[PDB]
Amino acid sequence: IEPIVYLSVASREELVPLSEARVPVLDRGFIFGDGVYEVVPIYAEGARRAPFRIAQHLARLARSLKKIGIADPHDEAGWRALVARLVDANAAALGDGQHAIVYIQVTRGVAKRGHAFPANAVPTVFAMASPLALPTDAQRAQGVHCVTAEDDIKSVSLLGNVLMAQHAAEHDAAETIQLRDGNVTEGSSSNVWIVKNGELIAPPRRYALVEELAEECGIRFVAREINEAELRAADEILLTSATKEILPVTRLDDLPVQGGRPGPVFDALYAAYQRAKAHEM
Amino acid sequence: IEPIVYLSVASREELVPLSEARVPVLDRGFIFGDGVYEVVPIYAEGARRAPFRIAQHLARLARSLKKIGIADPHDEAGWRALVARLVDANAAALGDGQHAIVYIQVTRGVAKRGHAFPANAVPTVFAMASPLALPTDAQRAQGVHCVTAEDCDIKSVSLLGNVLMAQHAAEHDAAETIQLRDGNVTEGSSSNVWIVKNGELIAPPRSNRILEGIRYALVEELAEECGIRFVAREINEAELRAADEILLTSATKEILPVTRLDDLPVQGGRPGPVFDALYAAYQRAKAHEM
Ligand SMILES: [Ca+2]
Repeated sequence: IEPIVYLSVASREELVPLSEARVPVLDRGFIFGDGVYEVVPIYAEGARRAPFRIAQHLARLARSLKKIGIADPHDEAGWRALVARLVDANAAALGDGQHAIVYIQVTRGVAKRGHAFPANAVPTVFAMASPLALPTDAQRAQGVHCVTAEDDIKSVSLLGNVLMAQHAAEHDAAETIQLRDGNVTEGSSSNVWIVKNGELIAPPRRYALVEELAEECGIRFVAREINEAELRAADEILLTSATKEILPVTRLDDLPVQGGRPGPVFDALYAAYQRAKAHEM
Repeated sequence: IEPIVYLSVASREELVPLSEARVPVLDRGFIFGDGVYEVVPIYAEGARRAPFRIAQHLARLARSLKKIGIADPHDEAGWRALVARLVDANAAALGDGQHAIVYIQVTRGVAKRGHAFPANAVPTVFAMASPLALPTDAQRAQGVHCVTAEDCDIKSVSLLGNVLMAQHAAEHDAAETIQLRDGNVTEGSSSNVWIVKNGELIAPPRSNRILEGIRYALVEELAEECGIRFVAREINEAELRAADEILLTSATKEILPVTRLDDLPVQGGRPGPVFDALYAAYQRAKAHEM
């Protein structure tokens, strides 16, 4: 019934029901958005559950922590055990055959409000395991609609992304593709790619699953600025994230992308994605 | 002894001791930095306490909420009342003559994690009243030291960038980091930056004149009372380093003179006449409201 979550505040840890998990009001994640997050997908085959790419996800988490000066509270083994206990404790909540997504957040901790790093704060850690519903077959068959709007760490200072996500909802679209000074940046909660003349293109920059899949398929990858015209004239437009896997974008601001049908680089990357998941299960 | 704070979560409200105030983990303030804040100075004449420019602080709070679509949980009177209950509840823990600063934070509330606005979340309100030590008579005589670094108009709690810049100042033994983007002055990590050049007061431009008037209202008022011309105009890095005076303002600092910059003196190293006048004007604004 109720989700069970993990919370560590002032070095005290507990797995508790969601309705009992609360953090002190002076936690810097709440006061300042001063924290980082990472996600790990957990794919289910009956009662067999297996994290996908947990090493690479945890390595990006350690990097985000260091980039903002926050003491990493666990080594890799400690993080994996924290994830395994959390997933175990939600076995009933989730149920057999149910994929999950694990969300991990670490903030600089609790102290008197002052912008600079406090001398003696201990990091807060929050994690939870939620049901994951992947995009449907129909969605992959039809593709998704994106809109555009004016726009290197996974921080929780996310107001910008919240606003662009709301913008996409208000426009009946799956995602807002952002443009800064005429060039593509990213989605509100996804990475954006285009295909042109058989070449996979992303904006200029490691966690790099999509590049690894492109390398596997023998698809050439270039990292360069993608301007608004090149976006609108793409052969294909793609979204990627832990929860979306890869989705084809077939409408962009009410105009069709190319023929308005998912293309072959999408197909190739999607199949290579699923083989990497089979490999791990 | 211990500060007493206001917390409203899922339509339940309380005044509780700081150490008893906790928010749900799925609050979007904690998960997404999805909220706004506003601070109100409370000045003390003995046991007498008075909020400074409460109407203007509360108008900015309301704008901040409207700007990012959070339903404002109070009209102005509701907010006024909330600030009074809170200050009154901390009278004893503050003590006589002790100035305070009220911090109000409003987030979009608690819900299942998803980026877009949740249908049923109700905004969370947190407020506290903390002792305020104004910059000393010394600090005003010596002036303060800023550094520069490489660097829009929402007062949000997505403040990681500001945190990093504040820490950069601390690491270089400086009171503030003055940010530059494209070679032009933006702002401090938690303060607004001004320069004086040939007796004219200059502030960086904002996105449009409306936002400039909201942001600069108090200093614009002080400058007018002093007969000091003010303009909102780009300050390039060389203009910043050649300034006659450099100034910081915020709710906690009031106005301060910057007399050193990246370890070099600002002119003589002495606070200057436009600072003196504005500071005096600031103090007459306080006295008047008190
Ligand atoms: Ca199928």
